Amino acid sequence: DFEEIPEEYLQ
Amino acid sequence: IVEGSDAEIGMSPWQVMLFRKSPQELLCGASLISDRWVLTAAHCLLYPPWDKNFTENDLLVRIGKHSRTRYERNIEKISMLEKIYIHPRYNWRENLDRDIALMKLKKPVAFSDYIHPVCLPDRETAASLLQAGYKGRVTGWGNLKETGQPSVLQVVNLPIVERPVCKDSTRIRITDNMFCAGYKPDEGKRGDACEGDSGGPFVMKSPFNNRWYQMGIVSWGEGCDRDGKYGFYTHVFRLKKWIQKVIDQF
Amino acid sequence: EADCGLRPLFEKKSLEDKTERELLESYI
Ligand SMILES: COc1ccc(C(=O)Nc2ccccn2)cc1
Ligand SMILES: *[C@@H]1O[C@H](CO)[C@@H](O)[C@H](O)[C@H]1NC(C)=O
Ligand code: NA
Ligand code: NA
Repeated sequence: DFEEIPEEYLQ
Repeated sequence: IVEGSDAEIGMSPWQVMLFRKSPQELLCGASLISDRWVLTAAHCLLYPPWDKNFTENDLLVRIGKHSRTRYERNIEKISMLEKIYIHPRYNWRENLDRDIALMKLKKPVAFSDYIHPVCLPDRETAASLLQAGYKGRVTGWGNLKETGQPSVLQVVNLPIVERPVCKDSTRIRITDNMFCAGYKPDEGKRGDACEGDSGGPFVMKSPFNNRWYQMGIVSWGEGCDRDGKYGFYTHVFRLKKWIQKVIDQF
Repeated sequence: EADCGLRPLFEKKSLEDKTERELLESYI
């Protein structure tokens, strides 16, 4: 459903 | 938001999306009150009946958004949480009394055309504007109907309702820390918050100084946009001493 | 903040959004 956000925000 | 319309670009630059990291999904709305503080409903973070008790690392906030689902490159900013603060007397057991929480961001967010804080009311602005019939504005990316989901941020303007009418619409015990808003069945016009809008702002534009103030937080409703029902909102001014205490201390 | 509640694309430019007048008209 949601576009993946940049990986930097998940680290 | 039910029976609202698409927001204009930059119409609600204090709007924040509370976003679950995994699975990636919308949890709630929220609002930007300074470069480091975000306001939301306590029940967005803590609701034991539903096994909800998020920690900081579970969540992100997305600021400057318009599209619900898109990653808005060069426009939105995504912030990590330093600390969650729930009102110590938030009543999740009964009626969501004092449904308010603050989130401190790890780093300040840069303001832009799309990102800007809302004011919190002073006693006088609250006394003047929190009157039955006076309209505020609710924004969010929640569902379009009770029983679907918007492409972009939705907006609806709704009148504050007389307290006896609020109380008489529900079996839930209504407190001074709540107000309700919405049209009456006979008023023709419609609109409400719905699932995913909670935690977002109910704002009013002061006619005295032409600034937007956050008078409410989308708190709860029995259904969405039902005739004879009203949406309930946390009374921000009534809880402002707690907000100030948290910000002053932390 | 000193600048709170004033939107860059609206109040700061003296542009009105499409429905803010509905709010003003209710403040009677
Ligand atoms: C005015 O604030 C709200 C907040 C939440 C809701 C809401 O999700 N209602 C709902 C959704 C599904 C089934 C029953 N009821 C409505 C108004
Ligand atoms: C929620 O989580 C925190 C930390 O894990 C915990 O200390 C707290 O007691 C929990 N609150 C409730 C009502 O379960
Ligand atoms: Na009642
Ligand atoms: Na209703």
